[PDB]
Amino acid sequence: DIQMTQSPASLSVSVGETVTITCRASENIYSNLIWYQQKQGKSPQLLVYAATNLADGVPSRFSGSGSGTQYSLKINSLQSEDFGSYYCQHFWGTPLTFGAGTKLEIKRADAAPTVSIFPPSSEQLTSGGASVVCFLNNFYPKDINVKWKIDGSERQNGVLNSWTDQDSKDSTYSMSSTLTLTKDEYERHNSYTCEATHKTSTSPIVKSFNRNEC
Amino acid sequence: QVQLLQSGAELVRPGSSVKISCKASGYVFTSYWMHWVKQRPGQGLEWIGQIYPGDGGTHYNGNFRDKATLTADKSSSTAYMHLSSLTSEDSAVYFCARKIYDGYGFSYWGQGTLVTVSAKTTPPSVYPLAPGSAAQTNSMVTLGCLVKGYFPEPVTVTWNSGSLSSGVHTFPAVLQSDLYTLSSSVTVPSSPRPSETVTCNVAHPASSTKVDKKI
Amino acid sequence: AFFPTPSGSIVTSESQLFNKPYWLQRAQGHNNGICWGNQLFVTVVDTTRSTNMTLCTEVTKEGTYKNDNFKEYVRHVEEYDLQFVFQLCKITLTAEIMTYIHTMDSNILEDWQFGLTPPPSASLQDTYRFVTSQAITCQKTAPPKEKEDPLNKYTFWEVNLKEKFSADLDQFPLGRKFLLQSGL
Amino acid sequence: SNRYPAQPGSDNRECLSMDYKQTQLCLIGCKPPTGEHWGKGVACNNNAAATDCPPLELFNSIIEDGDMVDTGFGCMDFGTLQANKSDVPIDICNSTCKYPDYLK
Amino acid sequence: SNRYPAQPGSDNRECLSMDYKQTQLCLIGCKPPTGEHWGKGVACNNNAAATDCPPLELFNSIIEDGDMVDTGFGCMDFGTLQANKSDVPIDICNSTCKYPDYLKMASEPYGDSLFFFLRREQMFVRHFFNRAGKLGEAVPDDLYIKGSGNTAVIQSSAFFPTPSGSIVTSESQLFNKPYWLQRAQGHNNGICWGNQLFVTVVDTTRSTN
Repeated sequence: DIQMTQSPASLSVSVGETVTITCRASENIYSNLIWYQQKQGKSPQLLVYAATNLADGVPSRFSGSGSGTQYSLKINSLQSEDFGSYYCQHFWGTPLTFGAGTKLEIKRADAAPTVSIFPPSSEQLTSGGASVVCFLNNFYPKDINVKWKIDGSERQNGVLNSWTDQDSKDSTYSMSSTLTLTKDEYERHNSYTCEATHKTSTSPIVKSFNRNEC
Repeated sequence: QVQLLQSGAELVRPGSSVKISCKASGYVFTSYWMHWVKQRPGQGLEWIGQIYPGDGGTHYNGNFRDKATLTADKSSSTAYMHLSSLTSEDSAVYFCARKIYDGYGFSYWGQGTLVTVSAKTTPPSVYPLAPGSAAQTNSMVTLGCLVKGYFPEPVTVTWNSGSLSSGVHTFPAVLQSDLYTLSSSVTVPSSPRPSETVTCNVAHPASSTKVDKKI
Repeated sequence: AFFPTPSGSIVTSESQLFNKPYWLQRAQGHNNGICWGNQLFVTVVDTTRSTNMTLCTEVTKEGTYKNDNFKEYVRHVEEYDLQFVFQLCKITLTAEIMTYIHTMDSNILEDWQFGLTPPPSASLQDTYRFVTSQAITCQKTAPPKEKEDPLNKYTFWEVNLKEKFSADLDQFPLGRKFLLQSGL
Repeated sequence: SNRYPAQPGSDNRECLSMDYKQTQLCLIGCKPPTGEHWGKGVACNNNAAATDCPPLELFNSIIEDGDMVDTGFGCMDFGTLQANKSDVPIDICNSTCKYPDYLK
Repeated sequence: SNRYPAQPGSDNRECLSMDYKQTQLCLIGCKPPTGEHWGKGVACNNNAAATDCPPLELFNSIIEDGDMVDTGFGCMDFGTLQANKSDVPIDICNSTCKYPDYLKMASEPYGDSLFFFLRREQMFVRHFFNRAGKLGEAVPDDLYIKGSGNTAVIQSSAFFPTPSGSIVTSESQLFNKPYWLQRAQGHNNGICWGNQLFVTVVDTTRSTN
């Protein structure tokens, strides 16, 4: 097989900039590349064939380039209909391989998160559980790391996370982070918190709760 | 007019065999090779094979060798793939591929087919989540509602049955131990709490337990 | 149960029947060239110029051959040409002639649009003419339809020559060959 | 060399290609030319020791465009006279090649 | 004999040798002699075509020197329509073999490409080979009856003949004999405008190696 190394993993861009996605293989394929567009909840759609030739219906912002072992596509004045997830595909070889996939995201100025911690629900305590959840809401960028802590000592196991897609309104993300623990582990320790690292503040977001307080 | 119909959702058990098919029209079926593909979630596509309805000459991938049996039928104008002894790492989406008669790349696709492997379905339960008595009164108070532990998709959750619901990030269902867990948290001004006392309703296109809880 | 396979032989360039003039001076019937109804029916068969060029369309291209990377067609092309030369001839239409053409065809004499023809001169029998509008003993009411031609069911290569006449011959191939025969 | 015994089997049908008898002709006229072909017809009343044999009769028609000419397989119908459909090539398999009557 | 079922493997390309149809011709002109060939063109790309067959188009070009003559395989461009480059003999792999159009030059009113023309061709078939690959239009169902077992795969029926030549005598030559232009066929009865003439020959009875 000839594997493909598509880079970057994503890009934050606004309307108008000149964009470039890297697409590189192992063997000299002779300009037999296909680029593609996928939006959310949708199927791929034909953009360019044989790395220079456009198929029908498309505007002239897309332009292909490159020869040899490297190729890249150029879009000038990028528009709101172009946002989605991408794939560059070579088509010689047993077997055919595809692109790594870049999700073409929107650019926005950064805003610090609004994160709020909660004590667990009393309905789980009767059945015998206690789920500790830290909701990470309305920040930027998507990359963020969350720290779970018990009695000042951090915990790595049982951590379950959730990310959402980019909102189409203000280009935000909202993250749900969950730590799951039993009934007997819950009543013994009293200090639990989440501390999320970010670029907007050097110190992490401090949100804690105690069982004796509430 | 050319079209490739595809069934969207398909639920199965691990270690069994499932018959996935897509329908062909708008062109003459015997004049084109057909390919099938797999996009691993969190990964790119993977090409599996190459099949012709005219003679039946097959082609597989070596990493799919003995895993899929590419066979078709020409009367009803459809092609099949049939994964044998399915495991959890092939829980993914699938299309069947149509190129131009030249055949550089794939011009038309199908719709998609996501497969999931599990033993039994289970209905969830909804839990109310109240804030803490710390974190003193600023402008916005963020609430909580948490459904947990269900199979399968889909599930709907609405605040006040859709009355005041504007600005809630309904979080995606994460699958851990064949049960999905979803969450939702509303942003709201501080004054209608505890005035309106917003509720969290669950509707389930399934066994269909409709539960309401006060937040 | 036997059957043989015919093949045919070499095809020269002197055993042809086309690309040549053919004058007529005496047809083998009593119709000495005249075409009533202003149409002809020319039919030819050739099996000598019957080649079959074959196409080749590729799938995926690289310098190591695999036989499934190509998908071929089979096509075949044939053309023709027709050329004519016609001659204006008149019919004097008197009493003893229209009785002759009437027995050959009806469609000729109506298509000069100069009169109508009562088909009998009367008949002898009563033919049992009813008037009471059909409620006693059913008869075959036989609604007619002329249908304007008999050949309209079939399919031909229709060619038109309504806009391709000329009066000056020698600006064409056939005129320059025909005039050298006649000496005019 | 067609020796003995015959090799048994359910089907020995294969792929072959053959050529055609070369022919050139030309007919004109004021009324379109008429051709003919053999064709299966009607039998008679009940006959005791008669074998199963389809009767053969003449049919006159008008030579439509596209129909084939004879090619050394006789001027006969091929649709309703071959059940197996595997004796002539594709170009004459379900078609009825005629031939004009120079006598009539 | 072509037995069932199919024996071979992935690629079964062969090495073979043939010859061509013998062709003698001779022309005379003051303008150069034109000619044509079958070549590709554009299609109608608003209709949802069931098959997307390459359309074909006639091209009246002007004959250059070194362009090959018809070799019985038809007058097409083998450069762009034989993508596998490996189904015609070597010499005709990457060019176009034109053929004259007599019925066009004669119908030109000034008649300044033909003063005199002659031709002799003959051809028959020696062997029969079938091509390989997948048929574009596979055969429809109601003209055959299927089977089972060794009759599983339909054999690809792309048949092509081979040209064979013939005998070549010396009674049927066309050269070393004079030709007096008693009367040309067009209107230009021998006049050579612009102080030039264009003769052309294609002879392939004297082509030893």
